[PDB]
Amino acid sequence: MQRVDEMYRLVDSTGTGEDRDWGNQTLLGRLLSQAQTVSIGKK
Amino acid sequence: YEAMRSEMLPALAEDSEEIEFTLLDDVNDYLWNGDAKLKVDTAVWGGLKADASVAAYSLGADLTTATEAQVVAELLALLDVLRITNKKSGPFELYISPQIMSNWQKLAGANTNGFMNIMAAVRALIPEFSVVEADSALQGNQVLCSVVGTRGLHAKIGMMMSSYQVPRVMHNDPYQFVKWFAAGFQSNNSFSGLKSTVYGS
Amino acid sequence: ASVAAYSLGADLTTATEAQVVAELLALLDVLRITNKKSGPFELYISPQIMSNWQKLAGANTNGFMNIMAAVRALIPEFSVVEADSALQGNQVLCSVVGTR
Amino acid sequence: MANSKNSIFVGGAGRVKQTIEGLAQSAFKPGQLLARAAGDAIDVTAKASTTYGNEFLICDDQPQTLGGGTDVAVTAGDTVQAISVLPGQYVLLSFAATQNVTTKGAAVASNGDGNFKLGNPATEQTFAVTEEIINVTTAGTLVLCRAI
Amino acid sequence: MANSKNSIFVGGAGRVKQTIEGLAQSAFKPGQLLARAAGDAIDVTAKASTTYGNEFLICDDQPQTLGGGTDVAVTAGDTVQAISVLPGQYVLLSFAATQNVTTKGAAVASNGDGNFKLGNPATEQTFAVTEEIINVTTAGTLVLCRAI
Amino acid sequence: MANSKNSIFVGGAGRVKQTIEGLAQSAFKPGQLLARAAGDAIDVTAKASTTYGNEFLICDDQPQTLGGGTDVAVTAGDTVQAISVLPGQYVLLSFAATQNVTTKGAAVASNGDGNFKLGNPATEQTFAVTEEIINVTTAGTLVLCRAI
Repeated sequence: MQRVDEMYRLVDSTGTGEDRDWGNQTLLGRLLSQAQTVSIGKK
Repeated sequence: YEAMRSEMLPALAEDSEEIEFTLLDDVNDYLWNGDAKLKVDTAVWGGLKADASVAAYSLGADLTTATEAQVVAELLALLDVLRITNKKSGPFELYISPQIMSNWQKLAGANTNGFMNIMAAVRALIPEFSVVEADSALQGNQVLCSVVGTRGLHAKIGMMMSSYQVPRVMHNDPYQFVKWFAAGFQSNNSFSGLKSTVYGS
Repeated sequence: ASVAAYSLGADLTTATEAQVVAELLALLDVLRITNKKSGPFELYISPQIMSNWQKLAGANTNGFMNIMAAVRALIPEFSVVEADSALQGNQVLCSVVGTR
Repeated sequence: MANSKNSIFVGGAGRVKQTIEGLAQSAFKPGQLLARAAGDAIDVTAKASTTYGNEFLICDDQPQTLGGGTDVAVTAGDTVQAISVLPGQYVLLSFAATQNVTTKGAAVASNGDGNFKLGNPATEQTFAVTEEIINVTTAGTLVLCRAI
Repeated sequence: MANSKNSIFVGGAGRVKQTIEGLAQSAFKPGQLLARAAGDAIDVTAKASTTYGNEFLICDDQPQTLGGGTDVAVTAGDTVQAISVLPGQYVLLSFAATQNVTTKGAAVASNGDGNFKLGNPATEQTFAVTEEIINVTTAGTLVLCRAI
Repeated sequence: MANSKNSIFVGGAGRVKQTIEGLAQSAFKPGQLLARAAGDAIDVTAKASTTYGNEFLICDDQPQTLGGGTDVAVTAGDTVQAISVLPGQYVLLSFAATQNVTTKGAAVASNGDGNFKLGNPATEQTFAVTEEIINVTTAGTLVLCRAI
C-alpha cells in the first residue's frame, strides 16, 4: 500500500488552510452590509 | 481532477474559498488606493487616501512613540476637522492601525483606582466615537476618522457576488469556475467643498 | 528555525509595573500582527520572574495589588499564565498549544 | 439601404469579441486604428504605414445607453471600449479617400492617419481582406473586411 | 492504410470550418490554394511565391451527394465550396514533387502553381506547419499540416 | 502578492489550450520558447532572433500530480506537455534581463536563448504583446502577455 523504500513515514495531509490577518476587512465588512442595491448597467 | 477524486483530496473547495477571499481584497484595494482607469465622465474614485472628496490632515506627533497625553491632544485635533471646519455631526467612527491598537492597550498612568488601558480612556472621554476598531490597510503612522451610513461614506452594490461553472462539452474539457462582483464607493460632499471624511497623514 | 525569535529590550527582573505590560504586548504582537495567528495564547515564565511579579504594584492605590494580578486583568487572551523552571533569568516564551 | 452599417462588429453569429478597455486622449470616430500608449490611455495610432508588429486594435462603437453609434465620435478623457480582432472575423473598417475596391480579396494595409487603404502587400503589414465591392470618395466610410 | 485521407478538413472534434462560396473558372483538385477574382469567381492562385498578404483559402472537397471526394476534380463554371482556414486548425494540403518532410514543424510556403512546398521562411509567406513525416514524389499528394 | 503567477496559461475563462506532447532533451523551465526537432523530441529553440516562421510553442507547467509548478524544471528524457498558443490568448512568458516594460502594447520578440525580449518589430518575428507594467532584472521572471 506504499513503496517499501519509503515506509518509515506517514502522510496525514488534510490541508489546514491559511488564516488572513489582524483586522483585515473591518471597514469593508461594514460598508457592504449597509449598501443599497441598484440594477446592473447603471454605471 | 479525476485522480484526486480517488485520493479524495478536495482541491476545489480549497480554491472556491481562496478566490472568494481574494475577490474581496482587490475590492478593498480599490477603496484604499483607487484606480485612474475607470472614469465615465468625471466620476473617478482615486482612493481613500488621495481623493479630493477626503479631507487631508497632517499629524504632527508620531502616534507610535508618543505618551498618553499627546494621543488625546492629537486625536481631538483630528476630530475638529469634522465638528468645526466642516460642520458635520452625528456619531463618528474611527479606524486604527494595528500598531496603534497595540499601543492603546498599555498602562494608563493617570488612573489609580485600579488598572485601565488607553483604549478604555479614549472611549470614555470623547463619547462621539460610536465604534472604534482596527483595519490592516494602515501600515505605520496613519489613521482615518469619518461617518458611515447614507449621510457619509457609503457603498452601492451593482451585482451581488455570484458564481457559476463553465459547462463541459467534450470528454476532456477542463473544469473551470468563475466568480464576479460589482460595487462602488463614494464619500458625501457639499457644493462649497465641505467634506465628511478625514484621512490622518 | 520554526520558532520566532524576539529580543527583549527592558530587563523584566528589575523593571516597574508599567514597563512589564508595555513589553509583554510587544511580545504578543509577534503572534497577532506579523504572524496572523489567533486563539488563546499562553505564557510561561521563569520562577525568578514570577517572584519579581509578586511585589507591590504602586500604580494602583485602592488596596494592594500584584504585578501578577496586573497582567491578568489587562490582557485576558492569555488563558493560562504559569511558571516553568526550564528558563533561568530574563527569558520568556509565548505560544499556542494544541494540534494547531 | 439593404446593407445597414450600424454596428462595427459584424463577424458571425457565434463569435464573441475581445474587448480592450482604456482611457481616451482625443475624439476619434468608431472604426479607426488605435494604439495603446503610456499610462493606460488609447488614441489614434500615428505610426508609419511601413511598420510591422502592430496589433489589430479598432475602436468599437460606444453603447446605445451612452450616446454611441457608428458615426458619433467618442468623448475625450473617458473610458473607450475597443476591440482586438482575432483572425477569422469580419469587421467594419474605415477607409481613406480616392480608392475603389474591385475584387473581393485584396490586401488591406493601414494609413498613417488611423484609416485603412489598399496597399501593396510587400512593404506594409497586411491587416485584413476586403469583402465588399464598393467605391469610396469621402474619408470615413465603412467597408466590410475579414480580418485574416 | 491506417492514415485514411478522405476528408480535407480534419482539424479537431469541436472546431467548425469557415466556408467561402463562389463560382468556378477551372477544374482544380481539392486541397489546392485558391484566390478570389473579379466578379464572384474562384480559381487557382497563380501569384508569385514571394508575395505576402494572401488569404489562406483552400478548396474543400465537394459534398458526397454531388460526386465529390478527395481526388475528384470540381466541375467548371459552378459553385465551388471552399474553406478559409483559421490559425490553429489542421488541414490536408497538397504538395509539389521532390521534397521530403523530415521534422514535424517545418515552414509551409506556397508554390506558384497552386500547390505547397517547403520554403525558407525569410522571403515567402508562411501559411502552415507540417504535422506528418512522409516523403512525396508525385505532385498532388495530401500531407497533414497545422495552419498556425 | 495580488498578482499570483502559479499557472502559465491564464488566457480567459472560456478558451481551452492546444497541447503538443513530445519527448524532452534538456531540463528547461516552464514558460520558455521551444522548437520541435527530429524524432519526436522537444527542447529549447536556439535559433536566431531575426528568423521568421517559428511556431508559438511555449512550455506548459507540468501537472500537480507529477511535481510540477511555475518554477520546477522538467525532468529530462520524458514526456513534456507543451502549449501551442492561438492568437488572442494571454500567456505568462519569461523575459531576459535588463529591460523594463513601460507601456501596455509593446512588441515581444524572441531572444536566442529561449527567453523573450522587447525588440524592434522590423527585423524579428513578433510573437505577443505586453499586458503588464513591471520592470525585471533577473532572467526568468514571468510577465503577462497577449499572444496577438
